Amino acid sequence: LLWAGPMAV
Amino acid sequence: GSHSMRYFFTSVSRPGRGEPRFIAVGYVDDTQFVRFDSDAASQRMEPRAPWIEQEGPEYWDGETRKVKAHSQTHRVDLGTLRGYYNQSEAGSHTVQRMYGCDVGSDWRFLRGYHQYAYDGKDYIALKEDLRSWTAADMAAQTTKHKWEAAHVAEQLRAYLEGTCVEWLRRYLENGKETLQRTDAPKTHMTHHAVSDHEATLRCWALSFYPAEITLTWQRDGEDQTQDTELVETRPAGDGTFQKWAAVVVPSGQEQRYTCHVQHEGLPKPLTLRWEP
Amino acid sequence: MIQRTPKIQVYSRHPAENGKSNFLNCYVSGFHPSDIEVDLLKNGERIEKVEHSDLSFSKDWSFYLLYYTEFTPTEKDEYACRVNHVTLSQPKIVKWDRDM
Ligand code: NA
Repeated sequence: LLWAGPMAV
Repeated sequence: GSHSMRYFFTSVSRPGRGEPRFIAVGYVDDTQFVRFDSDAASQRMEPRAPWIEQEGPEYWDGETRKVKAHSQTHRVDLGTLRGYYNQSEAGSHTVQRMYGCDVGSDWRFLRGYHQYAYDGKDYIALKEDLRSWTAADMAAQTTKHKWEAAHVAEQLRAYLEGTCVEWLRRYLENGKETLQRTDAPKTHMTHHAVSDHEATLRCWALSFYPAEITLTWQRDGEDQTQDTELVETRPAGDGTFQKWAAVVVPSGQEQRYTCHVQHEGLPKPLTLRWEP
Repeated sequence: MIQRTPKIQVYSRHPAENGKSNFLNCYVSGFHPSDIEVDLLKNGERIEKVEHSDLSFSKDWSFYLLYYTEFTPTEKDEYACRVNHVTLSQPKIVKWDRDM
């Protein structure tokens, strides 16, 4: 299962 | 023994040619189980192993939802990074992300990680403690600060220490028939004369899983890199791996040379010898 | 901008026997950036029916790919992999040696 919280640089 | 789950993401910009390429793949140990390619037909996250196929529409709809979010994030990042470094529009640039978790032999949490790279080189990494960042350069300090301000490490850490290991266990139990196996390497040795004075010995490891193997040549018991040709471990394409190691020896001295093999699947390290 | 030249291996899945169906693999590893062109050749003409794994990478961020096609080895026939990357000043052709 993937992570739901990637945030932009 | 130890297990892991890892996701890798590549985003490549296409100057003058519209939207960037985006690719994502999931692995448990050395086995691929999911993928999303931006150029593929489905525009969905797709199964690649047989033991992930049995997850319902709720899983596929959610992984598709989330990988499209990852995609949008990297779409944004390529342009931001282009500005951070003031690079012209003419060149393709690459972003890569890797994250995942290791569990030990009791399947409990061993370590978690998250690295991010630009143009083939570290940009930002979560440190071992899962609580702070390491920034390669001045532009990446900007990122470090945005990600600090918004407390991203706390929410990533929770993922790696919780969600990541719960689902890895699930996958290990579901795919037990293929994921919790060690296949011992099949070894053999080949012999090829060069001249009347020298000969090549090659030591083969075939059909092994996982990919972690050690193949070293010894001479009269002593380490022996000098004269040793050593290929990188390679995939067979059936889910097992292959490798070889070679040495050039004086003719009639072949019995001085041993090939030692170390693998998860082997009770004792091996030792082979060209016997005539 | 880091650039890395592909390492290339041509080999079969199973030990090669004449007239008996097999897979011919071309494994391309350790390269950067990711644009790479890879062909499998039979007597120097390209094989259409080739497949490739999904792009991935190692700890050092360099990429890797397996290309592979179903085939029957014969006495006569010569198999090779042709690779093109921006690091190579011209296409590198690597021949299939049965013992390699
Ligand atoms: Na943070």
